[PDB]
Amino acid sequence: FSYQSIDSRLIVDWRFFGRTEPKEENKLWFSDKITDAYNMPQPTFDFRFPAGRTSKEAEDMMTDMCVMSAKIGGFLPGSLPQFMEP
Amino acid sequence: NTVEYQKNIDKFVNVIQGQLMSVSVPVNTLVVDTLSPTSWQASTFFVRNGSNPEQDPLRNLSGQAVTRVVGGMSTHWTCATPRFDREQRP
Amino acid sequence: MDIKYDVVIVGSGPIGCTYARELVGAGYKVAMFDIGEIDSGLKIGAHKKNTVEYQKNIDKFVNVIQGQLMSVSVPVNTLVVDTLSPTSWQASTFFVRNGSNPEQDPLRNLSGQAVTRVVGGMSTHWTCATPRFDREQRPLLVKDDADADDAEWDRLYTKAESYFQTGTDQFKESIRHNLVLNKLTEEYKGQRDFQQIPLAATRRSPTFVEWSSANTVFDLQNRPNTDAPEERFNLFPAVACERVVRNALNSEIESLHIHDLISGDRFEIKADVYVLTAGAVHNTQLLVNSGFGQLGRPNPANPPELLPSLGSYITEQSLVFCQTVMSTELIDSVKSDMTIRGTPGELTYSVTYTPGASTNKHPDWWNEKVKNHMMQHQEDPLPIPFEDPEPQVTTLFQPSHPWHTQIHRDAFSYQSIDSRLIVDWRFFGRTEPKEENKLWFSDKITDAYNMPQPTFDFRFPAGRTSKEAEDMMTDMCVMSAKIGGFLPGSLPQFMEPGLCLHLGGTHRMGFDEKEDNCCVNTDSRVFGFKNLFLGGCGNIPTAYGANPTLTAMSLAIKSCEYIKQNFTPSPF
Amino acid sequence: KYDVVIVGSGPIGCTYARELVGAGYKVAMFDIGEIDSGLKIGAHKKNTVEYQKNIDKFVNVIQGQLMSVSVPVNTLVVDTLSPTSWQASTFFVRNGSNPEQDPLRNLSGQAVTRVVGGMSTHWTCATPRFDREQRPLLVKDDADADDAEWDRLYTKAESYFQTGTDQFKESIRHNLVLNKLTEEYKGQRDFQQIPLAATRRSPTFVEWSSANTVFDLQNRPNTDAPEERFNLFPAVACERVVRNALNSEIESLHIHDLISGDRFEIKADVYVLTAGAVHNTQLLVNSGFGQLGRPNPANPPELLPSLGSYITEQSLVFCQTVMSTELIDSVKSDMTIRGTPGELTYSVTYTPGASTNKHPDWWNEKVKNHMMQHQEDPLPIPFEDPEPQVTTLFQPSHPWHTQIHRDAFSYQSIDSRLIVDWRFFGRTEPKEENKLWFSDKITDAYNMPQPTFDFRFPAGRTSKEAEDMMTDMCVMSAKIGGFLPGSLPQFMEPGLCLHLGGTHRMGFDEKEDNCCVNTDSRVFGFKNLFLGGCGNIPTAYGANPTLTAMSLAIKSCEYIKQNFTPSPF
Ligand SMILES: *Cc1cc2c(cc1C)Nc1c([nH]c(=O)[nH]c1=O)N2C[C@H](O)[C@H](O)[C@H](O)COP(=O)(O)OP(=O)(O)OC[C@H]1O[C@@H](n2cnc3c(N)ncnc32)[C@H](O)[C@@H]1O
Ligand SMILES: *Cc1cc2c(cc1C)Nc1c([nH]c(=O)[nH]c1=O)N2C[C@H](O)[C@H](O)[C@H](O)COP(=O)(O)OP(=O)(O)OC[C@H]1O[C@@H](n2cnc3c(N)ncnc32)[C@H](O)[C@@H]1O
Ligand SMILES: *Cc1cc2c(cc1C)Nc1c([nH]c(=O)[nH]c1=O)N2C[C@H](O)[C@H](O)[C@H](O)COP(=O)(O)OP(=O)(O)OC[C@H]1O[C@@H](n2cnc3c(N)ncnc32)[C@H](O)[C@@H]1O
Ligand SMILES: OC[C@H]1O[C@@H](O)[C@H](F)[C@@H](O)[C@H]1O
Ligand SMILES: OC[C@H]1O[C@@H](O)[C@H](F)[C@@H](O)[C@H]1O
Ligand SMILES: OC[C@H]1O[C@@H](O)[C@H](F)[C@@H](O)[C@H]1O
Repeated sequence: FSYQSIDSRLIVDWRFFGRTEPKEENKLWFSDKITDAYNMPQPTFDFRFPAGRTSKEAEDMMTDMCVMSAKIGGFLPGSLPQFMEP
Repeated sequence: NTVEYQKNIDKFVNVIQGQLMSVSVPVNTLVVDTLSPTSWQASTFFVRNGSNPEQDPLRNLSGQAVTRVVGGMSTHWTCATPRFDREQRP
Repeated sequence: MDIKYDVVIVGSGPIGCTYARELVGAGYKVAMFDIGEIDSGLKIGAHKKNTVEYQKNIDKFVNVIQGQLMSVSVPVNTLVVDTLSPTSWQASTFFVRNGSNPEQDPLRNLSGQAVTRVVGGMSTHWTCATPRFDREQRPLLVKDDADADDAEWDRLYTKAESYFQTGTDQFKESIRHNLVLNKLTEEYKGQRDFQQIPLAATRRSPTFVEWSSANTVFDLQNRPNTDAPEERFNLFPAVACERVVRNALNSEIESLHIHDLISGDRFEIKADVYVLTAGAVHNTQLLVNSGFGQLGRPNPANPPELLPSLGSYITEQSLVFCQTVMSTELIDSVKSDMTIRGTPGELTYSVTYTPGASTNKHPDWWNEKVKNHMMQHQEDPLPIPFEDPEPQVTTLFQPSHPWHTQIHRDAFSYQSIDSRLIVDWRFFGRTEPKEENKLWFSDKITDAYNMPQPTFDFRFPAGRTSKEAEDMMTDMCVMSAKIGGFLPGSLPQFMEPGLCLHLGGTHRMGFDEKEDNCCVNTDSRVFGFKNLFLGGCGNIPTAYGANPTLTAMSLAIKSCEYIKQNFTPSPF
Repeated sequence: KYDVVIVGSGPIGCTYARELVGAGYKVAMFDIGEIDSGLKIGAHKKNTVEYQKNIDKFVNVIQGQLMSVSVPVNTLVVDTLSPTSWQASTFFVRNGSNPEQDPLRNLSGQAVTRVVGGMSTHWTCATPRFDREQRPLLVKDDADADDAEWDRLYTKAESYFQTGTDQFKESIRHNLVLNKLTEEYKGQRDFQQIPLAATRRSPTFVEWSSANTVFDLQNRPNTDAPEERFNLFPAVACERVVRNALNSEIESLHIHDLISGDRFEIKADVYVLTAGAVHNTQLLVNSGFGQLGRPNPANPPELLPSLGSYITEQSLVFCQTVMSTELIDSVKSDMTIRGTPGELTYSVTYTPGASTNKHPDWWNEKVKNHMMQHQEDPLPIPFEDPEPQVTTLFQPSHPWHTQIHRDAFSYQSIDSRLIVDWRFFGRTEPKEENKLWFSDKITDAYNMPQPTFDFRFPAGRTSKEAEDMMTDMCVMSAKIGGFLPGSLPQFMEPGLCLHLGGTHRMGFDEKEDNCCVNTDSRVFGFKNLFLGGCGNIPTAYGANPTLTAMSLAIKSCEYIKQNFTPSPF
């Protein structure tokens, strides 16, 4: 699950995954009016990563991937360090 | 687990993408102002193309998707199966 | 800086310079103000393309243009950026950011519209195309006498062409230009006629063209000077003109309020005559900021009392665009008269032609250029010389094809294929004036110069404008195919509304303020006011497809005749 | 006939003119480009009201006057042409490309500016001093005397450029970034304002310095300088300096007037080349110094064998960040806020002069007023707050220069107040195999030998440090906020930093130091030929080199004043 000129033998993927504090306000709810392709109540999210520890860890995580990955090689242009879509 | 995918692993990304159906897509507000003057042109950002008008685009999990096939997501997953240490585990 | 002048001009674009040329020449004590600054070099207001370096590197001038096109009205951005780090500050709403205009409906905008604040205005970067309008595109200057109307326009356009040094033969020695011109002529035989774009430009050498500008019109030097010892002219750059002060009677302007942007001070300036030539957008802003028309979101419940048509009936052209890659048949035809022996790079390789042979398809000069290129550059696979000037071709607007056309190479692009093969196609539509198409100004939001923020409420009219626009696209597709296929990455497309920068009708001309729904008369005098004149493309009230500047200059010359006949120059 | 001819009207040529016109010499200067900054000749193009109100547009002006040095033949495959279009059979030389250039050993980002004032008409104006580790020796074996020499020259160079470190002190964004970084490094690194060649005129306008600041480029004699002699000749391509048979003296400058097309042979007592690191080397090689053509070690050059060798260009890493929620909240830490913005009950207050406030009154007054007058806006930073201009200078333990700032040369939906640029610049070891050379067959747009690079960042310390530098940017930036999507941490194209050095390098001894000019910037063997610019710098440096170049130029002018007499007026 990628997200062609450099030889593939040289390429390494780095994925670092954070932990998220459970918070009552982070919700999955379902429309009483809008329906999905199967005529079921449409799923809706109301989500943000919690401030405090989740957010501080997430950024520390990014830094750590940057620090660690450098021991193996530089970044591949077009695959630079990034948060992926939530 | 086909001979062909394992000789052409760069193409399996497409199998995954073909079976990840987005959970909640907000109403699209991209401005397309280079339509020809004869084409039908929207006056508002109305609910189009399966979008969910209930969804705040700024409070979403836009990447969340589901897989409807026998075997579910295990028909395409990366197969990583670590244990949780006490700190992560109920 | 004095307090009192005979004439004050707002803006140093080519239309402002038309007034300066005519009135400074007739002995008036003239002051001119520009909100922008002198940057073009020692020739004040000159074309920025007129350097040796830009003409050896023409691909880089696009950046000069882009650096001085400031968008008119940018809507509030609603792009979703959901990959910020969790620690970054993250918006809860699409709030007003980065200079955007919350009054602007993104779906009823002229997003491509932009302005240029520098001495010489847009003429410091323009493409210099200056066609005449035919009767179908042009406002009447004489009623009920078509021949007299045609005679008056011909007199005015002749003088405007002289001012701009308009010509139609600067590109006559280009191989590319003639290859494309001749092919189109042949393809439409007895249906349409093709010619060189009329261009405000003077060739200086086979590789350098002196493109015209405001500075060609009037050189913008302060006078008196050694070469004009009885003339009086002062240019004042970095001066924001903010208001013309009306009397209570709305019969006369009493002063011009200016903001010196270097010192920060504000001053009143007095003149006998006031000329506003700040562009289509900024003339209208200045007038609205001064009590003309209506400030704020339009309200038919409360029509304005002064100049009710100001900012209404605005027109902007539809523009279609593509690039092509010259056909193999055309490239082969360039070298049709050559005899070729051997293979390039070999000691006996030979490319020859017979000068004067009655069976040649090309003149001797053409064949000499080809033969020399092919012999001096045997590594190169094209018969076209490296220095060959670009094509500059048009078929002008006609009733059976009611759009202007440019078949050319524009510095304002929108690298692997050889440049000699590439031709630009731009076709420009005419837009019906409609009361509902408006330029208005916020009563709350202000621009970078703390002036009421311009807002558009615009769509291309249904009916004829829209049908023509699409027919126009089809025509560019049909025509361009005679020359070559489309260039990948420059496929046929409508460009962003307003990118063509041909906005008209924002302070439009007519015979009668009420019956013609207009703001100025045929002398460009604002109805009701004795000493206030507007110049520029905002004056044009018709649906036009051709480039408007020459038309606007022609109306300015007519305005100057009224001024010279009704106001007396002070004694020196 | 002139006392002194200078080639190039950049800031380094202007340093020679300032020193030498002032000392009474009859000076001519030539530039291949034209006057195009307005009536202040060679001034910064950013010093218009309109650019400083629309700063996002100035990147275009920069791009418009960066002409690539060496572009390799294009091999992109376009296979979706119509069947009727002329379609190439090979990847032939198209569109100004250089066939001599290996695309994989280039400095593709390298570019030159042909305008009067040169690159100083658009530059960023960062003028740091080099510390001893980055800096060439002017005195050997006496560090104190070396330090005193440099301190003197750099002080004079700062005066010419009007360098200051205070122009941004009233920016909230600047202070927010600086204070956080100094807190986080617990004394291990010092943060300060980038030294900038600029004078603030108002809270919303800075007069950026340029060549014009150094020397106004007006012909003399004039009313202001009735006893001085200076003539500027723009649109004049300088092509060769003519050597006597002894290779001890230059006898003439051959020029090409681009407007008339004519060629002339100009005589001077003293010849100064200040045409840039690329174009100084081009002119010298077109004159019989060094070696013309592809390097050929079997036929070593007779004159200046080190010319075009030991070239250095810096590694550059870049990203942008979006300010952290914690920092933005800290802006308003002294405020008492009640109610909801937009409603009648809403209020923002602070106590003036309270000793427990984190910020001074100016800051709190700005933030209070912004918050009460613009209740539709969700940020506590005023609209017109100036940009950050922060650096921690190169040190043995972090051997790179840093800029934490807002550059006009970027590389929309997020509020600009939140955005900060990061540029970290590495030092590059001089190696004899890193070369700028000139084709013996291919010519450029001025009919001069086409420049060609043969460059790779040296393995060993340069490469280790480049990667350590990238990590350091990633670690430091994270203290301020996360990366801005679309401006992720990356290496920029080689040479886009435009810090090229060592192409005509300085040393004490031509042979032992593998160099071309002495510490007076005089070409070895030649009595009356001097070079100025970043080409003279022989060391591995990471800071912006112009100030150091200017300092060497002042020293060169001193030599000239000690050794040549001006003609009587
Ligand atoms: C897509 C994917 C998934 C994962 C990885 C990579 C990518 C690209 N890699 C990965 C994963 N997990 C790991 O632990 N290690 C990794 O390396 N991925 C996630 C993993 O694949 C899932 O966590 C796991 O399948 C979940 O198993 P499940 O709880 O059994 O759920 P599924 O989604 O697999 O199957 C659900 C199932 O039910 C069906 N369905 C849905 N709605 C209905 C209704 N109303 N009626 C009847 N049936 C229903 C679906 O069709 C489906 O098959
Ligand atoms: C940018 C451009 C423009 C055109 C072409 C190409 C492109 C990329 N090509 C072209 C054009 N027109 C043609 O007929 N043929 C073509 O090939 N272009 C448009 C042309 O350039 C304009 O139509 C013409 O300049 C308009 O002349 P103008 O009426 O004199 O207006 P300008 O915008 O040139 O100058 C206005 C002037 O006033 C100043 N200003 C604005 N506001 C104020 C205030 N409040 N105070 C004082 N001064 C003000 C501006 O700074 C400016 O210089
Ligand atoms: C473009 C750029 C440059 C700099 C920064 C940012 C950007 C986008 N920022 C910057 C720089 N330097 C710093 O120390 N701090 C910063 O924050 N930039 C580099 C700086 O701008 C240059 O180092 C400096 O100008 C070099 O000065 P110079 O040695 O005087 O050289 P120039 O390139 O400025 O001027 C040379 C001059 O000579 C002309 N020329 C070239 N060839 C000829 C020939 N054959 N005959 C005649 N004249 C010639 C050029 O036209 C030019 O004007
Ligand atoms: O997009 C602005 C346009 O203005 C028109 O005047 C020119 F003719 C076009 O070629 C183009 O430059
Ligand atoms: O005046 C308000 C406060 O400002 C802060 O910035 C100072 F550090 C305090 O000492 C105090 O002066
Ligand atoms: O890429 C050119 C660079 O020049 C450097 O000197 C500046 F410091 C950078 O900000 C950048 O503009």
